[PDB]
Amino acid sequence: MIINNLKLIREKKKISQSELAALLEVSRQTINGIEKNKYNPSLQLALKIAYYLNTPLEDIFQWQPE
Amino acid sequence: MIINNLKLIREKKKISQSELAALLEVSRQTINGIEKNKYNPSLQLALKIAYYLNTPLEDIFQWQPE
Repeated sequence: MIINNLKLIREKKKISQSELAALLEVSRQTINGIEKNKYNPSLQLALKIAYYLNTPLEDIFQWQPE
Repeated sequence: MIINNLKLIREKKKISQSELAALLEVSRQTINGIEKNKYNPSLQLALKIAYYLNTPLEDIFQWQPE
């Protein structure tokens, strides 16, 4: 069970999809797709979101293998 | 760039490839490839590795968005 709180974390800060995408050097659709947890986030993608928002990966994404 | 400390964390505990393979639901070749970071750290796997080794994934894998 992977629980994504990408958008929740985004709300904890307040940076919009257009500006965040530009910061991550990605397309706006890329970050917006991640918000819907259905775009397949690879670590590099997750890392940059984590990095620019400065938020622990564990906070952003939650992994419950149980 | 990615710096892999998977070996270091495994030394922090003492879990080897056969056990991790069973825990991560993967083949031993998969985890062996991850140890050499040659297989490329799959994000889905990285999350479970973090959990099974019980260590923050940033400690396990070191990531630079450059």
